[PDB]
Amino acid sequence: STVRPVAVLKKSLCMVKCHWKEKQDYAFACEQMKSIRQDLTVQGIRTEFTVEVYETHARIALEKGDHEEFNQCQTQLKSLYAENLPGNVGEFTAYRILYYIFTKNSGDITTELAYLTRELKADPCVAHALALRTAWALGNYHRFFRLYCHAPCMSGYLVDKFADRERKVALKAMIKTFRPALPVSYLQAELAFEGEAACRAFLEPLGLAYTGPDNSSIDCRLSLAQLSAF
Amino acid sequence: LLDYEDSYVSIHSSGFRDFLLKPELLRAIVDCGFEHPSEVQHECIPQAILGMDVLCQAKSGMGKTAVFVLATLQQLXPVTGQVSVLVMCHTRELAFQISKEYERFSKYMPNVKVAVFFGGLSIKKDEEVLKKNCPHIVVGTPGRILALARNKSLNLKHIKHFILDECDKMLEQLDMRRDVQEIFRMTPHEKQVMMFSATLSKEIRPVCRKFMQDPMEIFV
Amino acid sequence: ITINQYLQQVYEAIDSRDGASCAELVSFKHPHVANPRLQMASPEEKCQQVLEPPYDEMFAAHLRCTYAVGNHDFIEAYKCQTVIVQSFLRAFQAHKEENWALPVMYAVALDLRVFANNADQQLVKKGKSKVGDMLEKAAELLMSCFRVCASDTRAGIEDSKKWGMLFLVNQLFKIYFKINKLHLCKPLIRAIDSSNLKDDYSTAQRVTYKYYVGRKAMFDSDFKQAEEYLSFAFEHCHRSSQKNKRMILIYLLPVKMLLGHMPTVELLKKYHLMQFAEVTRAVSEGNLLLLHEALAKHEAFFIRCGIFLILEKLKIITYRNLFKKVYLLLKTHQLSLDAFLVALKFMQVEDVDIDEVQCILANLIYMGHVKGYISHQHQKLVVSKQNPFPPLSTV
Amino acid sequence: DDEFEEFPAEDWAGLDEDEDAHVWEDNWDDDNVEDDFSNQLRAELEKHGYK
Repeated sequence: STVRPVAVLKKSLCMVKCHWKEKQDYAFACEQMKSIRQDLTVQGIRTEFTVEVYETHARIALEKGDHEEFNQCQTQLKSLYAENLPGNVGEFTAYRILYYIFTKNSGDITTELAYLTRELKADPCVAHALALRTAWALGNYHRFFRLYCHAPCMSGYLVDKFADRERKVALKAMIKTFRPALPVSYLQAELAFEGEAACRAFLEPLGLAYTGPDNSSIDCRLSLAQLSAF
Repeated sequence: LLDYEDSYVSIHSSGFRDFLLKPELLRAIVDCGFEHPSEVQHECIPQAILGMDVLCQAKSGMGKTAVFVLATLQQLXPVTGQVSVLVMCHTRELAFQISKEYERFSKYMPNVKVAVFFGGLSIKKDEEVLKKNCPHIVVGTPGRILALARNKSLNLKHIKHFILDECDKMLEQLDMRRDVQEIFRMTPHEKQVMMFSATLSKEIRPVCRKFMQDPMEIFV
Repeated sequence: ITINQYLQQVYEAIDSRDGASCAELVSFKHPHVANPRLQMASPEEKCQQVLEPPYDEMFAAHLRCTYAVGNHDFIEAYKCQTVIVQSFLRAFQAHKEENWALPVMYAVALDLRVFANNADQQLVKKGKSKVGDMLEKAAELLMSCFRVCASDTRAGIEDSKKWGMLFLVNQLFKIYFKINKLHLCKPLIRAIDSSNLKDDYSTAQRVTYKYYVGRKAMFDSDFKQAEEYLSFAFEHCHRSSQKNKRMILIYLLPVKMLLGHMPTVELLKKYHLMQFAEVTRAVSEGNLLLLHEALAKHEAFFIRCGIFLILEKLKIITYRNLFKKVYLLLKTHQLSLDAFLVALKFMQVEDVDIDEVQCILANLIYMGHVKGYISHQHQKLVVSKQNPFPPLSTV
Repeated sequence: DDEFEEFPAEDWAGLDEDEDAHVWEDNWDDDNVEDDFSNQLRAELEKHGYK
């Protein structure tokens, strides 16, 4: 059972892709993908089909957030690309930079930059990832969320992992700066909230003691003490 | 305008190849199918390869045993008729499992020899095994190891990697702790000590780290 | 000198435990290596009536390695040197409470690293394997040497092998930085910190360790620690070794710039680092356009060094400097959030609006660079009227 | 070939180590705003209506 022919493994991968499209069963998809790449690795198969399998599993593991599985897939894809395989080098280099942003690995980002070519950096996905990394490191939440709004490919799926913490940092910066009140419409615009309901759902657990009975705006002077809690 | 007034998978991109392990060890790692190291592996392998003491508390199934298996296989200088790695655990099942892990991670290093001893079997057989082909790794229960060290059938003067599996279970008891203390006393003072267990209570942590010289402690 | 005389000298050195003499008779930085008679193909028959094991095998491998280095072909020279390290470690571990083979270990490890580099060059030329493959094996051998040295703790201070620990740590650091596996330096840093001799090692080894650890700390965004370690390393360097001082400065300049200290043009010319002149001038003047042009011009050099990310936070400092320039030019405390927009547009920053100006100023105030707040109702930023831009050193 | 090279001597005790006399500048941050870049910025602000 450990030795599985490549043709049967291709058929299984196609069936799992179709099943994920039809039903989106994440536990079944992850179990199937893990078995597939286990059978690939026990046989030491490093080829275009291997890079395709790892790409498919990494893309599946972003619709349902699984940082561990995505990290496994991407750290295998790095070596698969280094072995002169076609894959999607620009796309998954963008995803690698984005995951390093998520885990806050400045050294890994520097290492990735040290091996970027002109034709790679010309890719739109990696260009968006580099712009997002610059906005995040520079603390530019406006550019960060402007790029997060229209994120090419599945970049937004990665950004969603640290979108909430970036929003919290941006809100701390805004409360420390916007006085005597901060309109919630400004939060809606800056933090890239697709709905007043979603914006208020994000705002509610913090408990920032909004001004006015209707809670039209955040009272930042009163909420300054609340900043340290979150 | 008023004026302003004053887990199971590591999250690091570092595979087993990034641990600078032996090629014969990396081949076995790939063969067994370990794609990406666990968090405890990523935290303990670099420290354990350098021959330094380790204290680890991690849940079962997180690749805890493979950590010290790779650690002891990396720094193994195998010479005939000499034991340099000793593994002690309170259960025969764990000893058999760790012996199987050692066998699995050494299919590309024919020099390394591993032997297993436990209760329920005649000590004469263990003495015959030690004399006929003295291994470089010995895995066993504290009682059998203590008996073999007492009856002068096993040479403990060459131990350089003395490690415990489920250190909590052994160090909670009294007879087991006495046997462990005696065996550690017989071993040389220049060696590496590592202790792995599932649940390390704060009462056993001092008596657990009493056997190590500035160990790296990690608890999950 | 004849081979018999050389081996008799080696035997006398080993018998008298002359560490310096034995190191000179095994290192490749000695004129005896150039002696054609000493270089032999199969000294296996010899050295056995002279040297007790494993010294016989070690020095026979050294003779073979000298013959190799004479006849190029560094791959099997490195193989012979690996044999030398493996044979010497077994003898070094036998020395109980006597660190007389430390110079021998130093020379052997240095030659092992050099031959690993040369064999990697030859292997790259052959095309069989990628660059840095022999660095991993050299790192494994140096790890074995390090653990052999470190396991000796019960010996006295005057006879402890722990004195030979920082050298091996530095060699491992060099290998790791060559192969970019900087995550492997944490156990070595912890071991050196826990050691009681970290302030008593040789000055060269201490300086190299401080430089590498500060570089790693900068690589991990620990700027205060990196500044301290790299400042120590820069302060303590030999006058003759100017290349080492230049390498110190390469990674010390970004951290000192981030902390608020600017390198001088005199220093840059003295240590031949003129890639930082335009960057320093732009950061000092608050010139975003000049900073972008300089970072684009020296992009290859900065990427190769590994300081591009650390130098792009000089953009954060440049933002503060440019806004301070705007505030000083306007001489008003209730500044308009459109003057900063005009300045940013003049700095040729693509797609800049009042929203991005507000975001930049909010981040600056959050980081403490600016003491003020944003009204957002009258579209104006108010400053503190006293210390609106605190010194970068305090922040 | 850009790598930290070995020192010639194992110790120097600081007698022959190089000491750099104030190679760091910390007084560059000042209220003085007069250079060419400052003049360019002032001209741009004046063009856009800010004095």
